[PDB]
Amino acid sequence: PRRRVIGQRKILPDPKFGSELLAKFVNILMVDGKKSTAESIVYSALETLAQRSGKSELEAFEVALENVRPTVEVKSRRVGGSTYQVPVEVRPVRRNALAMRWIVEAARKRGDKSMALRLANELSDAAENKGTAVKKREDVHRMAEANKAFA
Amino acid sequence: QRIRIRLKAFDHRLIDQATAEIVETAKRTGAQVRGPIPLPTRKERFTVLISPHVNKDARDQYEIRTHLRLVDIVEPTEKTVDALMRLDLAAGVDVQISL
Amino acid sequence: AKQSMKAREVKRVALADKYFAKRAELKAIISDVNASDEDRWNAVLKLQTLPRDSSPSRQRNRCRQTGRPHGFLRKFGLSRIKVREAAMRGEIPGLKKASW
Amino acid sequence: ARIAGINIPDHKHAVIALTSIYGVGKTRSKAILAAAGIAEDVKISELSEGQIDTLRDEVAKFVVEGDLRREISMSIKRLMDLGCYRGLRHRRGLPVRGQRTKTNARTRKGPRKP
Amino acid sequence: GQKVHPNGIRLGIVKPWNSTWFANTKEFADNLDSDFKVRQYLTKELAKASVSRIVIERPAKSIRVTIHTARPGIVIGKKGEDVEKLRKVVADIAGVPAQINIAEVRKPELDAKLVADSITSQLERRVMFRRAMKRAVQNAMRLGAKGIKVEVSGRLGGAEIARTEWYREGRVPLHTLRADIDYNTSEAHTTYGVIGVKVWIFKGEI
Amino acid sequence: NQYYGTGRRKSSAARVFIKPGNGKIVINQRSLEQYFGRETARMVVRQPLELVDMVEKLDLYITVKGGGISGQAGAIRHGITRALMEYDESLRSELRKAGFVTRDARQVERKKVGLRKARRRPQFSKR
Amino acid sequence: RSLKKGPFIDLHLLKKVEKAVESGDKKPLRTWSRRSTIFPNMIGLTIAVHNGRQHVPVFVTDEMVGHKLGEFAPTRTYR
RNA sequence: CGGUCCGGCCGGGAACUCAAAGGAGACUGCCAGUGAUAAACUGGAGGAAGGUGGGGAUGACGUCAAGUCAUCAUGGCCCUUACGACCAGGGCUACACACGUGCUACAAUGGCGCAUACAAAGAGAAGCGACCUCGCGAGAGCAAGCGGACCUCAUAAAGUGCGUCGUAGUCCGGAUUGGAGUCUGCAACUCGACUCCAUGAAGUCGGAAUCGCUAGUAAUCGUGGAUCAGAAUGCCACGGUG
Ligand SMILES: [Mg+2]
Ligand SMILES: [Mg+2]
Ligand SMILES: [Mg+2]
Ligand SMILES: [Mg+2]
Ligand SMILES: [Mg+2]
Ligand SMILES: [Mg+2]
Ligand SMILES: [Mg+2]
Ligand SMILES: [Mg+2]
Repeated sequence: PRRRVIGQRKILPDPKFGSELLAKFVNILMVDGKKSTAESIVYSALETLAQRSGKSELEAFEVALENVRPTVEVKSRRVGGSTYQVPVEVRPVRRNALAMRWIVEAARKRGDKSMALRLANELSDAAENKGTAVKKREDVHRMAEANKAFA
Repeated sequence: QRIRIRLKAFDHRLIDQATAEIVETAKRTGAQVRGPIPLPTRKERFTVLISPHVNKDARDQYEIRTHLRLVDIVEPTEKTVDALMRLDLAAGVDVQISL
Repeated sequence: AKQSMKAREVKRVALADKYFAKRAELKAIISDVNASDEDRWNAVLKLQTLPRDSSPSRQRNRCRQTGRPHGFLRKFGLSRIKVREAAMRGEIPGLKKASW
Repeated sequence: ARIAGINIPDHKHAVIALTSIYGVGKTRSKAILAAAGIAEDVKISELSEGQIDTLRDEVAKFVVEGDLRREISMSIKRLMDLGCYRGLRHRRGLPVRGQRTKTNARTRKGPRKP
Repeated sequence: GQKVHPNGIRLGIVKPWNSTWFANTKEFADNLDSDFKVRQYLTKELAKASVSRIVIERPAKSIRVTIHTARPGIVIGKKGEDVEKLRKVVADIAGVPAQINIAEVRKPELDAKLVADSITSQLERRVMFRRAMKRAVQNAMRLGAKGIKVEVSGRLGGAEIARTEWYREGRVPLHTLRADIDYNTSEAHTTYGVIGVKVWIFKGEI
Repeated sequence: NQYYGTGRRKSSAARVFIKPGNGKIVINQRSLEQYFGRETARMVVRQPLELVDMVEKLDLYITVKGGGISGQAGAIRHGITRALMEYDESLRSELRKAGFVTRDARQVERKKVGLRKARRRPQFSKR
Repeated sequence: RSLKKGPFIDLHLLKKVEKAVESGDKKPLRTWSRRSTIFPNMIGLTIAVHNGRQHVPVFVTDEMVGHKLGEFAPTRTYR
């Protein structure tokens, strides 16, 4: 990325609802190149989330995602021997990618019986904004408002 | 019955040139000629250490390609059998006669 | 390798075809027949009296020019160094540097 | 529940409950339930006293618990008094089966000290 | 750094093999040792006979040795006097019957092995290495070589600190596989050690 | 006469035959559902029969050798599209836009000497 | 450890065990045969088994039967 | 298409998959924007492929008196009834420790049981060794085919379907050790691999610090080979998912 200016790989949509955003989500959850078992966990979590939150499977994901989605983040920069944290406005594409990544990571750090149950209860916590994933957006916010002078 | 000729050689532009001789000699002296059938090449690969001592990642990778040709001659005419028997083929080509 | 080490191999080949190729194989197949002699054979005892170097398993594959006991390749009867040297001179037929 | 060697097997499935006995692993537990005519996927609940004693009589055939413990200890002590390589290694608390001691022999040696 | 053998890398591209016979895994090792043993005999015997290349092919159960030489008269002898004595012992070494062919090397100053052996035999006569190299380069260039490179390594002139010295004239494109590069080695066994001679001769592309 | 199209991906090779009438799919003398246990692999072969309409319009006799689940399913997808252009040729424009005409040239990279895998370099140690 | 088809014993040592029974117990039997299996006809004898440098004398007991002679002769000195 | 033991299996068919020899094709060639009307870059069309399309081989003059006199060769030096040579047993496998490279884990994206779909690339006559039979098994006996697109190694495993365990040092994990064996080999004590039964360590995700990898890559999952009587978690190579 020094000289070469690359774009972004367009991935195939979700085989269930035709959503490109869900295809990014299944891939983020995916481990050891096991896509079959990765979408199985995402769909079982969405089936248990929509049923226990009042249908709208795509919309129930979006409510949980709107709360974890960050607006600003810090960028590490060493000017004169000292490391300054410069607050930078995150692009809409990465806004969703960070939101999805923290949901998967917070569900992995849970103590529930299954990953489908861990994911569903993490999306339920995010929809009401009271979990590990929403606190990661909260910590990122406190870090940005602090270094607001070096913007 | 049928005369099966199996040809083996390490050089490709020598096996199908010696095969061209067998096919032309048999079809000219009047015989039914099936093939030249190009059977799969057996690639024996060899990886050797390039340094006399130590330097494990530094290596030489070689291969020996064993080319296979099948020439089936249906008609065993005396004019064909005698013409193929007194044929001068490339010294580096192995010929297998199957009755 | 040493001249004596090369000589030790010649002795190991000479003894291998003398005994363990036409005589010791007959008493080893005999020490395996369940149908005949289950206690009184002495074949396991008479295999010991035969020279040690007569066993083919006692022979070591060495570079046919240098005598090197390591880096041997059965296809050429040579070690990796002498395989490369002959390969580069075009002395190994059909052999060239491969890529895929 | 109480089978042979004083131990009290839990209210889990029959095959895993029988493995609690020292001297009965996966194979013995499967063979014991097959000879007594009891299912492997059945719990201790419903398994009446008439089904427990028939398993107790079945498990009594092989040396288990304290009876097996002294049998293993006697064979270790036999090698030790014998003065063999195997016995000298049980006496020196080092790997008996031939394993390397230059590095990695921590199971037999115990945790390291500087 | 380290360079790829110029002859080895060009095998199949623009350079031919010195052994063209076919054999299975069974007799391949036995044939290769027999090839070494026949080359060893002939190189020793025809050392003064300017042998540049030896080609060995095996037609069925026979051996066909093609001795490339700049001096065919000394190799052949008095109406086949020397060919007969060589064939008789080549047949003994190989086991199978022998046939010896003699290929003439026209311009030996354009043959890498004959240039390398010439520099080597000169170094052993106590000739100056720079003179031996300059003459090899000049002779090849005047006879139509598109380029030439001659290297001499180790204890040059009997010096305690060994040096690697080289003379180059013309074009020597070692990276072009299409390029006819004739490369060969020779070792000068001097009173102060071994001096290695490496010769590269560019003859044109295709 | 049968409308034919060859399709391939990775080490897989699929042959596709088109005959009008019905919505039948026979893969290696087996059903579409019987052969592929994954619904994602079932949908990619249904993809060429979306832009170009078919419910009960044409039948397909297919056979595939080599590769794996997505390799075989990807190979058939390319074959149907080649058998569809064999039938009309004006369907090219719709097939290009979706990216089904393109043979996916992505093959597994060779293991290299001194490397653990094709690119995975063994762990470096400074001291 | 070995196939049940005959335990192993060296002929030179086997004949030395036979000569020690009929002629009566002598001084330690000097043998390098560490590979030989201990037979019941050895119980009571003193077999001087090599360790690489010296011949370790071992008094053969009933429990030593089946084991190898080299098990009672330590090869490496560790202190 | 004709005939069915429903097996390409047999007549046949040379269509297709494939095999392997020859040939075409991609050059910023076309269009548009940017750019000194240049080089070039960016985007688009067509195209299987687009800007060295992917991967490899290929390593300039030289640098480090860098590595190798133990592959071999070789100047000088040194031993030459010994620094040579033969043999048996031992050692290279020792074990208070320290570091480097790996394998297997700590589990439900998982363990186990049954059922089941899809590879690629190799090896083979002093060899690969089917089927049948015996043994829980490693194996053993008997014995076809095949110097091989024919026969054999050889059932790919991940995956999918159903059932079970239900966050527990556990139906996780397998170390260690006891008992009994299998095979190769004159010979498995030191010091082989594998099986059966029993045992069930540490480990519940690793401090400071640190490594690889930019796409069919990483990650994960099996498969083969060289060496080799036997002895792979190493190395070399192969495809699956991704
Ligand atoms: Mg010597
Ligand atoms: Mg050996
Ligand atoms: Mg137990
Ligand atoms: Mg081609
Ligand atoms: Mg280049
Ligand atoms: Mg130095
Ligand atoms: Mg387990
Ligand atoms: Mg890169």
